[PDB]
Amino acid sequence: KVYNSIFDQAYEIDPIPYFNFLRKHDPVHYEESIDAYFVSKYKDVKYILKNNDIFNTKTLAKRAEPVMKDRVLAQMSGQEHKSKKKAILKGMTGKYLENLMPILEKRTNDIINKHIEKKEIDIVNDFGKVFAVQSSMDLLGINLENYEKIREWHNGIAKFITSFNLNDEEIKYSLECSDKLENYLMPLIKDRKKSTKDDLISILLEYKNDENSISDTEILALSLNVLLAATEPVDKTLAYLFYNLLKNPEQFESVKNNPKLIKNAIIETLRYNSPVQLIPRQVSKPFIFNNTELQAGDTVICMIGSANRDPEAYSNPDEFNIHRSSTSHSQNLSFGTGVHTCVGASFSLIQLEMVAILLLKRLKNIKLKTMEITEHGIYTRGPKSMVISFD
Ligand code: HEM
Ligand SMILES: OB(O)c1cccnc1
Repeated sequence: KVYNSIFDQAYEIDPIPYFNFLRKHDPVHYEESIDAYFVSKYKDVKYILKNNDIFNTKTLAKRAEPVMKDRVLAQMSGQEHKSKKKAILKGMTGKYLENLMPILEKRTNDIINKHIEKKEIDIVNDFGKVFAVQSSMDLLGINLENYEKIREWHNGIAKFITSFNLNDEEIKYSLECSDKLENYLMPLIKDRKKSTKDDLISILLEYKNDENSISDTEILALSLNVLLAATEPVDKTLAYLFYNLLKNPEQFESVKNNPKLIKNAIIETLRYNSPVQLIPRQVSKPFIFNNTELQAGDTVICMIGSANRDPEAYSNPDEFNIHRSSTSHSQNLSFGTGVHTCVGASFSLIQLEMVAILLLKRLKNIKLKTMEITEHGIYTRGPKSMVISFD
């Protein structure tokens, strides 16, 4: 009946033509291979995410608990979700943020110093993948001894969450990584207990819910939740930001002339090349969009990239333009919206600005070497490589 499918080979290569087709001709599009409906329009994605009662987060456990061990923040609700989300935010705000940012500057400059004499650096593989995990470990309070293994294990677990129809051999690997990371972090939670340091794991340890703490297995799951979430989108967004700016030399010069424009450049990057592309929800009762009927138990999948390029929300939506301002403009859905909006949104914007400013400061006369990127992933999406040269 329908011949355009999310799982066509062409979609992962370039999904933009699919975004346009779906929004125009099938805004709630069924994919029988995973028995879910893909939602492409800004208005319907926002509606879904803003109504936690009709579209709930119970679709996560199946795609999480296997590798997470215990409950994840997204599966919580009520006063529990609010208070535990507030606890996590504490680890990237206030005094914790004042202490962390100088350390993230050290991580950034240490990486830069490793590549400066080669006169070129891969924003994805040389900087992004390394900085992202190290920053997430500093946020949690994990010493950087084993950042290599932590990277490997993180990849294996993320693969289980960001993939559809994994084969049995790929599943057992993701779990092995899940077991290894647990074996590593569990004794570290016990020590952070003996002598509490000023990090996120210590926050989770001292958290009181009616004078009742959370079991160490819940701390492990929440710590893993932060580790996976905070790492994945960093290398992607940094690569997209410098690539889009260098593909628009005039806007690159505007950022160099007004450093304050970098925040807007990051926001436009997140809209244009959304690193988190899909958000699933479970339908809790009969419902209808346009004339597509959904039943209790069905699965909807919000297409963040498509929504952020909806011409009903943005004028010239498929063009990168850091000068957007205010329907010709709307709030993008890169961090989601509603109850489960990204707890790390403010930190991410601050973290990403600090990194971009330092790269612009220390790498002079930046030139693009990767003239054409190849992007991979449909759940989380980024460039394979993004190499720049400098003096
Ligand atoms: C560019 C960076 C990031 C992007 C684009 C991003 C994107 C998102 C999105 C779209 C959601 C909504 C998920 C949903 O509704 O199911 C979300 C939620 C979440 N993100 Fe992020 N995120 C980023 C960085 C971070 C960081 C740095 C952290 C932690 C340090 C983090 C932790 C979380 C958590 C815990 C949630 C769940 C919130 C809840 O359920 O209440 N994210 N993120
Ligand atoms: O819900 B997610 O897939 C997610 C991924 C990366 C960062 N934050 C959230």
